[PDB]
Amino acid sequence: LKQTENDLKDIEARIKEKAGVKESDTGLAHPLQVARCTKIIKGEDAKYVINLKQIAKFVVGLGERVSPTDIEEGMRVGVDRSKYNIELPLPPRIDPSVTMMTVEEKPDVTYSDVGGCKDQIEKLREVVELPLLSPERFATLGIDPPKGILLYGPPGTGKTLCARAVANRTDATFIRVIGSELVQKYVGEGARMVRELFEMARTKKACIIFFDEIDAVGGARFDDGAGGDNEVQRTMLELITQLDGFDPRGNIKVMFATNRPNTLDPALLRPGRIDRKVEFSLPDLEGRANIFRIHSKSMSVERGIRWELISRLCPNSTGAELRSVCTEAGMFAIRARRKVATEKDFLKAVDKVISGYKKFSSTSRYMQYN
Amino acid sequence: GYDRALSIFSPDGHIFQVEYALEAVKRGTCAVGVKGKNCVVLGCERRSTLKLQDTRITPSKVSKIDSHVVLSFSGLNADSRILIEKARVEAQSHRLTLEDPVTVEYLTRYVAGVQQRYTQSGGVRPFGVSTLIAGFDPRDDEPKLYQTEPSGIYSSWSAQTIGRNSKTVREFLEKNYDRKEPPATVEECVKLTVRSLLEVVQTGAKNIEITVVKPDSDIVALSSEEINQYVTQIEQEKQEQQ
Amino acid sequence: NKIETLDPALIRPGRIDRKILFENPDLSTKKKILGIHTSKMNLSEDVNLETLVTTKDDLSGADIQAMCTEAGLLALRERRMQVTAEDFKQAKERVMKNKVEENLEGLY
Amino acid sequence: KPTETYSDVGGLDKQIEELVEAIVLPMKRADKFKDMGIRAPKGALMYGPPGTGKTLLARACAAQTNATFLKLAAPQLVQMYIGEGAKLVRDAFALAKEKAPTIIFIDELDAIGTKRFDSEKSGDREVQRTMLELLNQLDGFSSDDRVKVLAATNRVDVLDPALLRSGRLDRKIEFPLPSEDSRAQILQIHSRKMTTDDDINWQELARSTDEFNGAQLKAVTVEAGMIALRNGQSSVKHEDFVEGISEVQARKSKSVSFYA
Amino acid sequence: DRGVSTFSPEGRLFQVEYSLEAIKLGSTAIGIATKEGVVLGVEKRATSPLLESDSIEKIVEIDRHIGCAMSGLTADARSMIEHARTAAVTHNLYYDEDINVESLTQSVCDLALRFGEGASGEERLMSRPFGVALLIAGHDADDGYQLFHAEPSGTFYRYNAKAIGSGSEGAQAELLNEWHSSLTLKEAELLVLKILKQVMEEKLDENNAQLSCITKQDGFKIYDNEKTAELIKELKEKEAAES
Repeated sequence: LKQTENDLKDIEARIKEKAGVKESDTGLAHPLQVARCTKIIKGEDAKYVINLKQIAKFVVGLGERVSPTDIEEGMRVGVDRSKYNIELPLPPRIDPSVTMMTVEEKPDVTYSDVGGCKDQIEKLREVVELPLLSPERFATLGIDPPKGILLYGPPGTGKTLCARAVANRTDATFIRVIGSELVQKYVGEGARMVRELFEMARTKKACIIFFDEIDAVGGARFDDGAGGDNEVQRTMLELITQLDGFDPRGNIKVMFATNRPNTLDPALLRPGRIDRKVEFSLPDLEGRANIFRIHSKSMSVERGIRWELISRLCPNSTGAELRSVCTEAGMFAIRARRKVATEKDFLKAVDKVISGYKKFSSTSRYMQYN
Repeated sequence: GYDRALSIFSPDGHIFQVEYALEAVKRGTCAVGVKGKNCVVLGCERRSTLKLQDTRITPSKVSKIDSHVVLSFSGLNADSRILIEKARVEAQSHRLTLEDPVTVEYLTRYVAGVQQRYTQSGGVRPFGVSTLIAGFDPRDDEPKLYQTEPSGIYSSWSAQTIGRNSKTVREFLEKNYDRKEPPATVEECVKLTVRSLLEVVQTGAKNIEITVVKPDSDIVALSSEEINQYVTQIEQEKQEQQ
Repeated sequence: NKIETLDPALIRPGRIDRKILFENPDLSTKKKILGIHTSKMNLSEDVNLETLVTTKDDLSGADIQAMCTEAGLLALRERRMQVTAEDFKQAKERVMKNKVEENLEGLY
Repeated sequence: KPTETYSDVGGLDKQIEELVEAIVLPMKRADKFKDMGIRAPKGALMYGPPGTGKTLLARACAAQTNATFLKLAAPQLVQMYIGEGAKLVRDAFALAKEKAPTIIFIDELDAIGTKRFDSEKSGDREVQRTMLELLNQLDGFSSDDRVKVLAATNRVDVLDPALLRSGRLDRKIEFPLPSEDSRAQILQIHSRKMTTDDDINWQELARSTDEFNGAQLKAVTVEAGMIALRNGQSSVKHEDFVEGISEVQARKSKSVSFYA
Repeated sequence: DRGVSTFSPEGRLFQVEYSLEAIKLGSTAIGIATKEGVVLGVEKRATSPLLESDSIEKIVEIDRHIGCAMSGLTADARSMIEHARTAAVTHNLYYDEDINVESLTQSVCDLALRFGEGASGEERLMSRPFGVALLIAGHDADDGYQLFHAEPSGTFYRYNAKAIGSGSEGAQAELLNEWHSSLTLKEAELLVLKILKQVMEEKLDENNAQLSCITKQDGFKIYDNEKTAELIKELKEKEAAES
């Protein structure tokens, strides 16, 4: 019965909370959709009363002086509709309106494919981590860190796994927005509503947002669409507007995801909204030898096993495809009931998984340029 | 005619033409064979259930190249007979030139040689035909077994078979059947062959056909009565608990 | 039915590993499928359930579900819990002559 | 008054020479125009990759003419309701006409500019009315200096014969492929804040580049210092600018076989 | 997909750049040309315990004084039997002598790589340029032993010591310090088998590999299974005496 006795001190403090309400007691009783108050009784020009709603739409040309002495009446005055700025009396302005935002904390992902990502992750570190360490080298040399970056390749073979792993070491705000749900219906639901997230990115610093599912946003057109994809294409152009006139690159990052690099609008892929591109392909053999180690760090393996002959059975592959070999190898200890992971389990798994199980249904010829 | 090529080389080496050319044998009937000392035995089956025909009136896998060489395989039907007639003309081509019968080694190369132009040159698509080639050499009683892949890859074998679930059936002959110690009596090769034929077709022995290749231009095709003689011996000591 | 073209946009290497395809049952599997369906079923003791199992073309548990119901409704018209032998072959034909059709590919 | 001026742009002096006779001149002296009855247009049309022009170009015109800068994006014109942005057409012109001289800019015209002739134009009826209200009202809203209509985008895939008039869009500007001396003047803009060793030859680097617009030329100067980041150099050199080409943009990276 | 005439962003064909993946799927082979003879060898491995290695030829002979090998699909290995072997006899048909290994390789490369979409005079009908890595070695009447290779891309280069196959990445790395100008024939016989031991996934066997040599007198001579087993026993006695 904690909540039972918690209200004992809270109801007594509710009057203390009401003491702040005692400033304005009129009209009965900071994120806002549109700025709305009741009559704004408090308030050249002295008092300032503006409201936008179905009744009594107000507008004032002047401002920037103290009528209200900070908050007044309905407490909501500030940025809405754009066009409207009350700044001088401690504004609750540029605040997220009613919308759908996905905000999580600590997207913890460990290392997946280090085989070809040795110097490839360093390019990702030069995006976010670089301005957070030695910003003085940017003003002296005259160079700026990359903002936009593109991810292309097979669907999450250790490419996407690396994208979520580096973001965990950034220690900043992580927000995931996709492109599939972005369509919706109303014009502006996929652009103006997301523009509020882009406008807040300049307000709240230390924010990192990964743009997802760009195939549902961009893409090349010939007949200029069959209809219904115009807003899909206008959202592509709305992303350009935030990068068009002005934008800081310090606290704002741009990263895409797709299966092929050039499937977007060839004008969209033009540089300046993408400074660098992530080239993701099948790395060499000895480079992926650390992948077999990472999965075996927490895995009990018989001492004396030789990984040299195991890697020979496996041709060029990715990080996730190597875990599938150990995944079925873990199933070899289920049915056949092996104590630990042996060499015969790994040598057979490559022929069991890649040769035996995998067979068809893989991405091979589906990426050239386009 | 068609100037381009009907095949495209693969980035990783996975070629659409190589893909479904092997599964053409997986869709078709199995061809079972085993070598021997003085002879070689080649068995087979049939996919059709209801049989209104006779074995003699309708040929299936039965084909002949040299007098003592009987060549039986299943990769396909129509594309399979094209390589047979070209091999018979080639077999005659050695009689029009070398005057002597060609060895089994080149008979495998010629079948893969035509398949070589399919995978290499354009204007014509490859087949799904995979031939198990057998027979003897002139003045030689030692048989040969060559597994011809549609990509032009061949190798020497003994108990190898191709067809539906033939990789598992061959595992039965990887232990009990010893390649270092081949059997002597001709009927000994049939005892191990019939036991391997019951793992696929099971009942419906009318579809089971056995073709024994013998030297001096002799071919013996076993009937359904002689096959049932070895079926009883399978359940004799197997059902008894020692 | 066929996920082939559908598969490698989704499955990914190692999130979901399963492959299960429809297999033609052998002599042993067909006995366990048809024999267990008859556990609660009653029929003529002079008819063997394995008679039609020897020679048959691709009849799975779905094909047997109708052959039990079709033959059951014919015997239920006379109000009897047992089904005669004539309804066994009559129910197999109309199921084999409708959904079951091959590609007419022989030999090979 | 933005920092972008005629010195911060290059290669557009051919179009700017024709732009002054469109916007700048009638803004001040109307004497020579009224004698010949020539009504100058309120703007022009341009398309191409940014960094060479467009955005930075349109903003530079507001600094030279010293007028109010009013910018409204094209995808923001189309709305979810009926004529929500189309009603703002006369609204945008009424504010521009009454208060101060200004130049209205359109960002990414393709947003309201993807139609062509097909039958899907009935999907959004507010788009075409916005364009037709724009063209027919230029004569009624004319006779002042305080309203100027300017549009820009990345590429124009829609050819409209009705956009050609003395009062309508005059210039169709396609960014040409910059030549040797043209790419040199563009690189001089982004190298003003760069610290070099004075070993660089401008005509030497432009010959190795082919069909690289200012958007791609800007990435060369930015990625040049990143090569010296791992080397610990105090300033970029002539080789570092060549290493900017070695950076992966156009697929200049290495491979196997014929070279190793 | 699209037309074969499509190049890479560097201006190269796709089938040429992608021809290196079919080599790793083949057999690992390392040729070496020493001062005495030229060491040739391949790896048969096994596809099954019942596989017979007697009738399979992964090492061919174009002419007596030269030799050849293959790593890859066996289809293109027979294309040079009607081309490289024919050109070697064509040389004896005209100039009646041993063709130079330096000239033969470039002469074979003319008959080796021909392809495209289509052409009337020349035959471009071949789709894949090469599916196999062919080795070219022999003895020159002027210079001496020359070890060359036919690449799946179609080019040719002078190789003092060449390593092909899937294990060519780890074998050629150590091969730099292993190959010397003082390396003789007998010293190179146990050197190849020692390198192939780290390559081969199974136990060294007479049926799992095939080796040969090129002699300036006797010519190309294969190592019989009885002779190959002798080199295997000499390797086990040599490795035990290294420490």
